[PDB]
Amino acid sequence: GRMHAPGKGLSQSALPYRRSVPTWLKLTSDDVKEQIYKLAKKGLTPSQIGVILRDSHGVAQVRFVTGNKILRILKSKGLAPDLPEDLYHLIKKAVAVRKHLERNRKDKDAKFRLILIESRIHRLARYYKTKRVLPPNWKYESSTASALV
Amino acid sequence: ARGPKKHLKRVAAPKHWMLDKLTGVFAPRPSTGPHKLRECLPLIIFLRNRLKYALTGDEVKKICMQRFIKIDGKVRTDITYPAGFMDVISIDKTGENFRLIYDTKGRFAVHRITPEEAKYKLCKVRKIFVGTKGIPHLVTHDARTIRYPDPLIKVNDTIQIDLETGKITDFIKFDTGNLCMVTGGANLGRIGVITNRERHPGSFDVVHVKDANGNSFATRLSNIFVIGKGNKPWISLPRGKGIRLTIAEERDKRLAAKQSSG
Amino acid sequence: ADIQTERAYQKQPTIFQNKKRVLLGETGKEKLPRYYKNIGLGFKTPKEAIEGTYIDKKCPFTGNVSIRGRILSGVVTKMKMQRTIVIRRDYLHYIRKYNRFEKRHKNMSVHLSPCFRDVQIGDIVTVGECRPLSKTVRFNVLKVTKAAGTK
Amino acid sequence: GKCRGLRTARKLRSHRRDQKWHDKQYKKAHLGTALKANPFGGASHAKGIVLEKVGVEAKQPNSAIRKCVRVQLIKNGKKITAFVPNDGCLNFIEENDEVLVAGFGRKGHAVGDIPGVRFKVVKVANVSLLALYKGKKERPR
Amino acid sequence: VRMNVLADALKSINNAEKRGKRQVLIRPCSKVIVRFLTVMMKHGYIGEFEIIDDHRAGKIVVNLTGRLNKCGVISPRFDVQLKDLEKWQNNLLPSRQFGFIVLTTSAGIMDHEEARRKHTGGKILGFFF
RNA sequence: GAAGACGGUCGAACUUGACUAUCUAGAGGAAGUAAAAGUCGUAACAAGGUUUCCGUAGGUGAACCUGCGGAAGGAUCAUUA
RNA sequence: UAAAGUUGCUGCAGUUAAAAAGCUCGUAGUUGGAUCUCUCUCGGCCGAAGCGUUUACUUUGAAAAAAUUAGAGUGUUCAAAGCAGGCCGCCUGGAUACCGCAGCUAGGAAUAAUGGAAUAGGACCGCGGUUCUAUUUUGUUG
RNA sequence: ACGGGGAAUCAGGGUUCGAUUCCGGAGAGGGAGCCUGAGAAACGGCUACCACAUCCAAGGAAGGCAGCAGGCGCGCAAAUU
Repeated sequence: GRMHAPGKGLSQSALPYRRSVPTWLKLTSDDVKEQIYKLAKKGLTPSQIGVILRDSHGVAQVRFVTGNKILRILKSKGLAPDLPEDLYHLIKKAVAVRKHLERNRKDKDAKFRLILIESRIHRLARYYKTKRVLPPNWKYESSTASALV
Repeated sequence: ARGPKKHLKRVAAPKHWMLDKLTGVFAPRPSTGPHKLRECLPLIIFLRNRLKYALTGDEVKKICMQRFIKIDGKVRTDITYPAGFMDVISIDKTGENFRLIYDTKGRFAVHRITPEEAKYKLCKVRKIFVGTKGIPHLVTHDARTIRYPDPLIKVNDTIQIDLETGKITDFIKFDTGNLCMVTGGANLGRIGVITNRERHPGSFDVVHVKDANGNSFATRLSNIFVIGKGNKPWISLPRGKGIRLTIAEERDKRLAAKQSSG
Repeated sequence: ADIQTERAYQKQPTIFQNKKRVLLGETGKEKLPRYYKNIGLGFKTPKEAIEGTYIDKKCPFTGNVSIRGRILSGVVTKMKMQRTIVIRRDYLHYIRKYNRFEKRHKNMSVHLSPCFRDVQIGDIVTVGECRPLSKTVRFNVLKVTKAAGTK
Repeated sequence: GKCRGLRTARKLRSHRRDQKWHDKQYKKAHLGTALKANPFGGASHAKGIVLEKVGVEAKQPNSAIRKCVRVQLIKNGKKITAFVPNDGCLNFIEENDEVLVAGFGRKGHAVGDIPGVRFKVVKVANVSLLALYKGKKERPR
Repeated sequence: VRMNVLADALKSINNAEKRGKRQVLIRPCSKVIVRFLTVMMKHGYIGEFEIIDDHRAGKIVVNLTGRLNKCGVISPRFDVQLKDLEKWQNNLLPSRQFGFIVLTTSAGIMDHEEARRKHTGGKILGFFF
């Protein structure tokens, strides 16, 4: 179930058994990489890049075509964000709820949700510091959270 | 506490003396000497408990004070004198000589030797050092200091010394293929040929030994006492030739001996 | 990089540094002979010990100590003492009734010679037993292994 | 449920050690408060001086008068009421004499219909109550 | 969360045998699960099984011969010495005539009789009878 | 080279200051515990005759009563386009 | 102490019998998914030499006092015991096992673990370019 | 609470005990300080203080049974100068 909710959902993608490039894909690996670079230059996260490639151009999985994941490709050329995208979005949500709570001090549900969001941020940041994705002294603070977003 | 102890409780005595618990509270505390307290045999134990020449310690005292007992060619009047491995006990009045050799069960056997073999003994050397104007020295398991030894004699080798003159006659190097005896531990009393030595720097070395019947055992290097060059011994072995029998074969031999002899 | 930072002169007691020299054959500080030894058990002398200049009478390589006894290991946890560090040794102790183990640890204050520079908190260090060097110190760092999570 | 891990020995041991204090017998035998409150002080028997004879009424379901003696122990000076077991045995006891008193058989608990009495007289004047009862011995003069 | 996939596999097999079914679907599969099933099948308790290969973690469909009374896991996997094996068999097995304790030893995963034949102790995985 | 305060050391002791936990003395006050239809006087158990109980507040000549919120362990598993 | 599966590791119980915290985060603790099958010297099967990624196991091999306990033998008149006992001077015994954990040693690598290349800051090759040279030479030392 | 060897049921696991004859430690009424000696902070050695206590002609002198026996005391609880 969810880490911070009582829900137990089964919604997630079901990757097909075949790991091959589809027959309809006339796009070679290098064109896919170039489109990935262009989409990243437009200011899009790897999730958005994958969504656009799956939706408009038609790419079942970038890994099955280019052999590398989108974030790995971005890091290889060097276009990746300094901090990971999921951590960045969690920090963004924390900043949003903290800004809301300033003018809504009576919103005691917002305070609880902010506590849950910051717990998620701390867990993810600890994991990233374990794998050296973040500097060992990387700390999240309320007064500095909007400085990272 | 407060200086050395002078008594030995009978139950704290070495188990290879085969002392019984109902005789007394005390065991003969062996005097200081060339052999350690736990791996020696006091003269009273040999003269009374083994040879049965005396019934009490007073009779052992009478025998010893009659200057009848010679250990390594020297008359010893101390009844608790520690006699140990390879020590020669010569009783001239009765004309028999014994050599203290471990039996295969880890105990000093009553091993009678000819008077020709009572004129020498084998001594494992413990250290070699140079002192007093570049004069090499040699310390044995018998606490004997022999000056001017052969330069080829190194530690863990065993020399042969004549008892009358106290000088080195021959020596055996410590090497694979040489016959050896185990003087301590579980395999104490066993005789076999050295097959392999494992060196553990900073710790104890391990020597692997194989019997005549192919049984292989191991012990620490300090417990190895090489007897002869190759597989032949330089001294006479006890009734058992260093072979340790399993309890099954021991029982089988005992039953066969009971059957044959009536 | 002064070595004489104490009230008494610091020097290796074995090395004599007052030998007569030759004027026409000397231009600048020629050499100061360095005393070092190789400790046993296959431990290689670090380069910084052989070509260094530090004076450490408790150094296993350039000092008066002899390594003998237990060879242990641990992870560095504190480096707030002069030439001495605190290492932690973790182990599992068996409880027979429950057939299970419990985590336990012991901190050992060990001497770290200046031949081991840039040792970090979390590194695995191999220590050797020596004579009492202080009230609590009985081991000397013999080899420093960089942690897997290092640069 | 209980924890089942290879490294849970400390948790299991500490939980058992803490839960043992919720055992009545364990707490009684290890807290030491029941020991200081015990007039005998951990002893099986004690000697006391008979202060007076008292008759305690039996508990409600049955009616009788239980012949007891109030005794003061010599070791600690504590006051004790002890049952004199057999019949006529109260006549073998005189005021202000030494008696050997034991427990009543339930380890500090009252026994039977006698209320609040957990001690019984074994010997009086250094002769057993049974020898006096059976006539094997007479009271010393 | 799901830990000890072997426990789930054995519980599913036991539950399907209680219900009287002829086949049970086990997921996720694992090497230890396959070895335990092979030890079971060599003794005639479980019969043939097929490993379905999905590209993440296999599933196994196990035919069920009605011969199995109980299969269980032992958690944690206690280290068992050859001298403590008899106590484990007395604790776990219905009798000395039938029933097996499955150990994992450096010689592989096998039952207690084979582990005594090969003179190996190991870690207890489970049992079946 | 044979007695005795003194740059001193180890240091039992000894009075004086706080007034230290295992120990004891009095009329006390509050409470608990053992069977006792103890001088008009019933809270609960049935809808116990005001349904019971929980938390929290008052008040009482006693069980107790009352207000607020809650529970059914209720005396309703149900009440109709 | 057993009975007490009424202290439950084996092995208890927690709706109503005693009992799950009002609720949710959370650090330590505990637990954790699949997945890897002229490197080396005397004579064309040998000691040395091992960073195999340290380990945890498992199985050995040493070292672990005696007495006690288990246990072998031995008619104390039997037994508890003891370490002792015959044959018209000789034969023997005075064993063995176990001795937790932690240290020491040795196969195969199932199974908590630990993952050695990811800004490549990753074996092997030709360059010795100022240096130590079988602790520089190899007719009477240059 | 001296520690250990070890002791009290056998299902398996455990729970209790170990002052006690073997090993190690400590102490000799309580502390402290020493001489001799290889070895003692020794007490069947010494020197003090503290607590007890013996003879005295009242000046002084002499003490240390948790050694074997024996007494008293304490006790539910343990032997022959």
